[PDB]
Amino acid sequence: EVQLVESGGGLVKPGGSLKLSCAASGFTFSSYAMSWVRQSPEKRLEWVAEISSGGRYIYYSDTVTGRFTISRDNARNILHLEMSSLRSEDTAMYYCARGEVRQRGFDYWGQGTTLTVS
Amino acid sequence: KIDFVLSVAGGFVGLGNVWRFPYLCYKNGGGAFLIPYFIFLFGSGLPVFFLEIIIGQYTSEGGITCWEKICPLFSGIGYASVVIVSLLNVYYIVILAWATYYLFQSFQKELPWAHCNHSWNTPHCMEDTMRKNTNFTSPVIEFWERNVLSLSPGIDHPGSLKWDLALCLLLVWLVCFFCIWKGVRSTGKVVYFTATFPFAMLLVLLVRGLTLPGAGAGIKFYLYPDITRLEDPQVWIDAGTQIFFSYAICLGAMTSLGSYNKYHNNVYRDCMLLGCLNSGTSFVSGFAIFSILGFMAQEQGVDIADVAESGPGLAFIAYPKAVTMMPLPTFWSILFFIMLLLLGLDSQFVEVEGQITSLVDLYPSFLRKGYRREIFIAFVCSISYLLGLTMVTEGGMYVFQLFDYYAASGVCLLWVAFFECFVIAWIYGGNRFSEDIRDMIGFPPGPWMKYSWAVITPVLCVGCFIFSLVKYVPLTYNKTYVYPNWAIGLGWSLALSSMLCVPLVIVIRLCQTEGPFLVRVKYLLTPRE
Amino acid sequence: ENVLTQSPAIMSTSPGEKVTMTCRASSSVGSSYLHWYQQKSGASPKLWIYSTSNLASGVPARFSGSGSGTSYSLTISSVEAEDAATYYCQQFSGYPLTFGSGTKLEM
Ligand SMILES: [Cl-]
Ligand code: NA
Repeated sequence: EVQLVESGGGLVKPGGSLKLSCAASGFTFSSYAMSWVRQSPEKRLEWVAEISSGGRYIYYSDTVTGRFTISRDNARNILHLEMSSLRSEDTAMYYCARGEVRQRGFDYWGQGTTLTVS
Repeated sequence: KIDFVLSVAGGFVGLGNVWRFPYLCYKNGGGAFLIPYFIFLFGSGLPVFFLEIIIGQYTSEGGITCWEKICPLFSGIGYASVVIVSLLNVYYIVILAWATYYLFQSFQKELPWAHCNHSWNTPHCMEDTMRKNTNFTSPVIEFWERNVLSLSPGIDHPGSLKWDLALCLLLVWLVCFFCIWKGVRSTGKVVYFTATFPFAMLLVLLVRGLTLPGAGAGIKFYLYPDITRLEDPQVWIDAGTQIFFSYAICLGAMTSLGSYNKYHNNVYRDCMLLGCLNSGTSFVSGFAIFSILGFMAQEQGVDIADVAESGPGLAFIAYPKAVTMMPLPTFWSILFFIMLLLLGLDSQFVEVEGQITSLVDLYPSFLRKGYRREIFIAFVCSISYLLGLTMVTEGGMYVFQLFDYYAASGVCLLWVAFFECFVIAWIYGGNRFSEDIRDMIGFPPGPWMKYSWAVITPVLCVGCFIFSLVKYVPLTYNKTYVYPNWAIGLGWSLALSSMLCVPLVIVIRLCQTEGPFLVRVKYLLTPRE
Repeated sequence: ENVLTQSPAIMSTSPGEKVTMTCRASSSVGSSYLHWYQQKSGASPKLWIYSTSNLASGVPARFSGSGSGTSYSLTISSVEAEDAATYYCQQFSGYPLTFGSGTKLEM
């Protein structure tokens, strides 16, 4: 069975830095593009960043294009997202999602981890 | 949805379907040709066509330019493609010269190939109906051979330059010149007629074929393999070559045309649609031709394998017969040959345009510097014309056959297809290519495409290319005539003029680039951004 | 960014009744590039519809979708208490990717 498990979420001061992790299992992690999607405390979803299957192509949302760096480790089968300067608006619950086929949405979602900027 | 397919499909649906496939099928004994035909189709045909479209969209450059951004070492594939096109454009148009001559001969109260009281005929003639009653000859075949072709006894005997066909080549090249200069294309209101009329004519000829009393034997010959005798190398190369030629792959003009496409469309499904359309029209014209041949066997009293020329002239023997068995023959003759010209020219324009828009890359600051382009087109057309004249001499048929086999056909297409698939799958990386395709169209190629590029296509190409050189047999014009060794050398020269582009460019770019040898190799293997 | 909005942000409903909800885009989205997700209360979202019409692997057959260009919709033939959830439409045609405002079935 497919598995996605985020980790590393926690408490930061405004302007701080934090790195998220998302372990993957049950599928050939190097063969699927991966995305991070963010849910606000208002429960509104927002997209963050996509990294391609290999890692040559990367896309960011305009609100994070200057601050967030996505990366992957195909050998370790883990997905990473690094936040440089977390603003007040960045507090949310972060999901990693499998997104290989754009004509098929995001196939599966992780349990997610909260992030707070108090 | 239809508009795009209607506009573009005519570019490479053409004489490869209505003319080449039938005579290659007849040459190889009918139905035995179908097995390797479909094996190649579903193994390499559709996947490699999809790959070419992907390259075109990915790099937005012609053959000479695009490979720089994939694998600099194998940029020779671009020059191989351009020279293959530059040789195809020379001889492909000659078919339209014969079609034009037939059309101008059609303007008579009675067609010349209907009877043999006419002057050019041998004394051994009898009308087909009278051949029931030996060395007897049929009026259609000897019209083809002696009036239109005036066939000399060999390539060693070029004979006189036929003025009536030379002016036909001039006319067709002027049509191409003005159409390419003016930028005429299938986008006006004429598009519906130009794209639809050939298929209507094919339906007409299909129904005329199957209805004839001898059609059943022809279809039996068309659909019954003889695996126990005919699995020589000739049928395999002929089938693979037919697939590669009809889909115009390895020519580079496909990548040039694909560069104008839009990434928002489902390229995968459209590639499948185009492939099915083209292969279906070919397969159906197969029924039409071979039902007509079955009738010829019924009427003349000779075996199906012997009724007609086992060569390029088959269509100009089969259909001219068919239009002699329809009400008001002249009307159908005029329609058929106008249809054939409309079917061929719409594809000739596409290659010539690809040739020009690729050659400009060799000196864009000089050829594209301004008005020079209007003169460069005239130069290219002039040189192609003056090379075409060789095929219009009385011995020109043998030269045409030699070109049709070697110049843009046979082992050279296998060579270029092998190197395209090998580069992309193993040197560039199938995974990187799949990632690029994910970016472009949003989904990966999948297993069929992946294994077709990585394993199936290389294996098929190399297997045929080895099998023939093991079980080698030489070319012949008809079933009888054997070429002299010097003519075979010329044919191999035409073939090699394109094959050698890859090794020679590899050498050129290794020598030119600086550094130690492994640095040279690695620096030329790795893509440019 | 192509902003997507959904019409009935909050919706009264009762078992057995039919239900329908709509998604609208600031720009045209191809039929193949709009998807719907279901989120149970306090749980991670799950893919529910992955084209104009195509149903996901586990969605009950009673769901359906429609639309093209700038407008889309999702419908339920006959609701049940198990369907009380929040549904988001999402476009996949061009980055940045955008999710709709989401719609909640309250009963
Ligand atoms: Cl074909
Ligand atoms: Na074709």
